[PDB]
Amino acid sequence: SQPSTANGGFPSVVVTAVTATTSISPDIESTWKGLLAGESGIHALEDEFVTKWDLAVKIGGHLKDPVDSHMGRLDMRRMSYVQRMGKLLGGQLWESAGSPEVDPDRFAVVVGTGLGGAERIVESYDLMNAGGPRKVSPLAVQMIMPNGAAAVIGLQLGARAGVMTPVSAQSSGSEAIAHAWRQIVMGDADVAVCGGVEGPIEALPIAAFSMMRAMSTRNDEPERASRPFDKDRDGFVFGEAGALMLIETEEHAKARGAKPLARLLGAGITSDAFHMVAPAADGVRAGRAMTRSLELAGLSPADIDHVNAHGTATPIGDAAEANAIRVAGCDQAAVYAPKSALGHSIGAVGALESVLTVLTLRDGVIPPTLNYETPDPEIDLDVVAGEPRYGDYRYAVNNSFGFGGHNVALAFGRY
Amino acid sequence: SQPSTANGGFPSVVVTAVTATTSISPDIESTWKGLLAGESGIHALEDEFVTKWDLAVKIGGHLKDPVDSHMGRLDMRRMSYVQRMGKLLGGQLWESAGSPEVDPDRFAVVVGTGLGGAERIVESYDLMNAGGPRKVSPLAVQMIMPNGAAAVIGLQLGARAGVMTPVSAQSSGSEAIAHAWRQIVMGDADVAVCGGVEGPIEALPIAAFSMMRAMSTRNDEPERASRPFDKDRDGFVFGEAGALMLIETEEHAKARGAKPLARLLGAGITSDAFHMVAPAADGVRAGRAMTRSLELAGLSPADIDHVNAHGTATPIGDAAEANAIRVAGCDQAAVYAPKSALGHSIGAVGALESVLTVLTLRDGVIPPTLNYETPDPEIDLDVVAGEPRYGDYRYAVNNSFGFGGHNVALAFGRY
Ligand SMILES: C=C/C(C)=C/[C@@]1(C)SC(=O)C(C)=C1O
Ligand SMILES: C=C/C(C)=C/[C@@]1(C)SC(=O)C(C)=C1O
Ligand code: NA
Ligand code: NA
Repeated sequence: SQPSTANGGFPSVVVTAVTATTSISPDIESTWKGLLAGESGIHALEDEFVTKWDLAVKIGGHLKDPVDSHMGRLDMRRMSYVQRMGKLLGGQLWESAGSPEVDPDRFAVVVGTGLGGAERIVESYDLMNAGGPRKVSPLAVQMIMPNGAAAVIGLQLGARAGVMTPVSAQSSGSEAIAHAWRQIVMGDADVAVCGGVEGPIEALPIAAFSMMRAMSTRNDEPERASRPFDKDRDGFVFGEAGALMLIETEEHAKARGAKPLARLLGAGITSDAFHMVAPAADGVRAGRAMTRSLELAGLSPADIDHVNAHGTATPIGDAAEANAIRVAGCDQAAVYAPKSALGHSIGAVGALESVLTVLTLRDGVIPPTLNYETPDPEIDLDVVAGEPRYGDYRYAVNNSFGFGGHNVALAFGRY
Repeated sequence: SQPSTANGGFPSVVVTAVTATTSISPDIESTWKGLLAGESGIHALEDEFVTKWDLAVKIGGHLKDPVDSHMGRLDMRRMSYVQRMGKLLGGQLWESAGSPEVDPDRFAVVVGTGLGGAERIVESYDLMNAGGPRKVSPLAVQMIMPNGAAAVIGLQLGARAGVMTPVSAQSSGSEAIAHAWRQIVMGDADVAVCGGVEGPIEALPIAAFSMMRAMSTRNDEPERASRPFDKDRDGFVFGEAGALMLIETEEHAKARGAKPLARLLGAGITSDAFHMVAPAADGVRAGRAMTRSLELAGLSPADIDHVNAHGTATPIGDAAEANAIRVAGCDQAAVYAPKSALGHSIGAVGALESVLTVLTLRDGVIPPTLNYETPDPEIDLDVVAGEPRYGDYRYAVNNSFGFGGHNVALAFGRY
């Protein structure tokens, strides 16, 4: 008979530390309290930047605390932005975990991003066009390579049981946590730092996503712009983030006196084969990723008390996801869509929302989905709105999807 | 007991089709005959950018048959180069496999690459700089994203059991195969297209890698520049390539009448935590990735008849790998270093070399390692040289390594 977490085929895996930098706060516990108070991280983009390009999109959430304010002259010259974010969060995470001494040979790193050190691609291009190949830095390739951020974290923390970077566009941060779990349950590590990092709001990324019509243009009320599952939604809002969690076998946590925040029970990864930038409208393959996470966790759909939705606020996006949740037997769960308050951090967002899912399970509370005012009859979901929803949440699925047709679901459990 | 392939704990997985494009030939079987004939793919760079840029490196192997001679206006417009390569190889592989009707819900794609459609990053940057945000194509994000090539193949072939892109620099192509094996043995798929694709030789990649002093500058004699394990090696040579293989459960292959070319028995992924762009001299973590693939295969070091070496021809890289092979107890195996003839295709290379490992087992022969004229006194390996070696190769390990400190070993068996 097939292994599951419930039957003990797989070892039990626990979340023991979380860290995240957001548009609300650099401290995850403060982001969480803010969220519960109904605060938004979204603001007006300031301004001559927007004028310089007359961008259609004039709103987004920058990190409350900029990464580079913790970065010295050397690191600014020698790392890409995602590498600086990764190093910053990795050490904060390790601190929060009590700086444990782990066996490096059983310690893995899995961190996704959407792109990597792309700014260094354009910088190096400009440098060579102007002064030739001798103007390109010896450090360019290590800064540009998309595995750069995971590699800096593995080097910083001493991980010798594998350093991996799955790229799946907007599902990359969840997919990293899926693979870290796989790597533990398969026996290749006992402990893993996992999550996602992403670059900051910039003009060429706004222009690229804007030109697809994917983004909100409700510029007059920035906090009201990201409206997942709401009838008047008009696309996603950028909101900067990066987020990492520490996961380990329950045995490993026990031996060092770490108190678990949640259980990571299982993970499902499927694909649509439908379109490169539109999700399958039927939500069938997306719902099967949820189902697969349950099969591995040893749960039934009826066991799911909460779904932390990808919910980007695009018209077709939220609709396909509503169909996915119905397909999964999960449409009676309380649904939260965090992008309403924190916006979209692309490669980091899945990791961020995984942390949020953990805090929901830990605290028995789901924050309100902001801007949810006019129910959409094609979205027949129990969307948490108005005030937080308190409850004895025992099991939860965090969904993430990505351009390319990527579907990731993570089954978490209260500890 | 933990599962292995040998004890029936993991389902049996076979390789049923292979495809590759190479500096020697567009056809893998032709490339193979070429290698056995002692042919090199490496030539003088004739791109007028060499003098346009006065590059320190003036050698490499372009693909014998350029990808874009198979591409029409439409494909030229909507795909980045690695996407065009993937579509090309994807269709070729499927046709070679006899265009099987498989279950799309049990069919996965795992294709690695080093960077993605980075030429559309610089294109879009230039466009926006010259004409504003509206000069950025609606297609740019999906072309740029490093998961683009895997997604194109998944959409092309109809894969709905997951589409993944592991990025680990020069080991990406091997890691992709490792993860596709994991997806089948964990029960998520019964069949998978896997491998790696990479961009062509261009001025900016030469500049970046040549500023690391990583590349050979033996410009007078292109075919003699790539010298893995040789005392006179002075770095690596670019040789373009892309390569995919079809793997499926032995049961799935039997059902459709597909004759296996080899068995894929096990995969090991570890990390050095030593340096971003240099391997740990001790070869200890690299050796452990070999050992791990053996554990999972159910093999011992004595069973390993052949090692397909990453063998870049850098001074410190070959030295580190020779330590790794010894650590793994595999130093009595017959060693091939294919980059001697085919050069380095970065994100595609581990997949190409996994294909060549499969063929070694199929045909019971290892091609000669070119340029091996003065064995490095400090490296004592049985490097195959001079003429191909006909031998009873039962089992083989393919090694790949990547900037970031990534170690991937694939354990293959004769069918
Ligand atoms: C295959 C296409 C998919 C998953 C598209 C989604 C819904 S995922 C995402 O973050 C955005 C912006 C979308 O549009
Ligand atoms: C951690 C660094 C490693 C593995 C570096 C290697 C050996 S891998 C590779 O492809 C090349 C060109 C190198 O120099
Ligand atoms: Na989510
Ligand atoms: Na190899």
